[PDB]
Amino acid sequence: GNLDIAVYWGQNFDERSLEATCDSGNYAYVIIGFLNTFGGGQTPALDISGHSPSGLEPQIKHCQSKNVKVLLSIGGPAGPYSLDSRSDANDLAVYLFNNFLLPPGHSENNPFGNAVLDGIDFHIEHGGPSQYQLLANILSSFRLKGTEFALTAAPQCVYPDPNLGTVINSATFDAIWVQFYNNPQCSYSSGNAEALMNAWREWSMKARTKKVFLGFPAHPDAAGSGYMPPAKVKFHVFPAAKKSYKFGGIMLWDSYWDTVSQFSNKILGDGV
Repeated sequence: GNLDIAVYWGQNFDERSLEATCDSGNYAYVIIGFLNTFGGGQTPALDISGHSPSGLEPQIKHCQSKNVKVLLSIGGPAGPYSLDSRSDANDLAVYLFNNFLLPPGHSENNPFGNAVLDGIDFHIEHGGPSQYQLLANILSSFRLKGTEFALTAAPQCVYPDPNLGTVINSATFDAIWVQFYNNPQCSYSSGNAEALMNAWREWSMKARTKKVFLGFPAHPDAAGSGYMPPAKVKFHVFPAAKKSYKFGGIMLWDSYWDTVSQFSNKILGDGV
């Protein structure tokens, strides 16, 4: 009926703006990616495909005024990020908290100005579990201190996830969006959704989170494999998945490609 869609934004310089993405009306969550440099003596850096970080301040406020939640994603598909020591975890938890999850005051100084984000998304694609449990414990502590925000995760579709499975088992994530793409063991391929349905059954039964979202590519070009057309998604997936207490909705990789394909418009029946 009413379907929640989460979308990644920030992956191309020429993409539809953050504010226009929120104005579409298609999305419950917009995830800005990525804080992709941290750890191992590096200072943190954003790679958001050349968008001005300060120029996002008023766009995030606008999104929030339309009841879209805006999250920052850490890690990403690529980047020199690692979290091997306990000191890295602490340092990163503190940086994220001051600079993104709390209002200013002052000397910080916030990459997105005075915006305060609605949560942090763990999109950890390499480095094993490392100290990511400790990072989640600390952030989760801050959540219990009155500063309210979401913690989400984007594991790959093989259960348990090699990077995050350990952290997911702690039940700390409010939601997770499993990437049902780029891996033929657990995503749609060759007119065959059996591998997908099986992975989905496993994730919806075992993952310790209240909401599980299905992550699909928005266009055949958006991923190496796993593209599944909207009509097939509605027909094949929805009836079974809506039978799960944990069914959260779908996640789309990504806003740039969804602008081209109109995948979310087809899934929703032309929603504005």
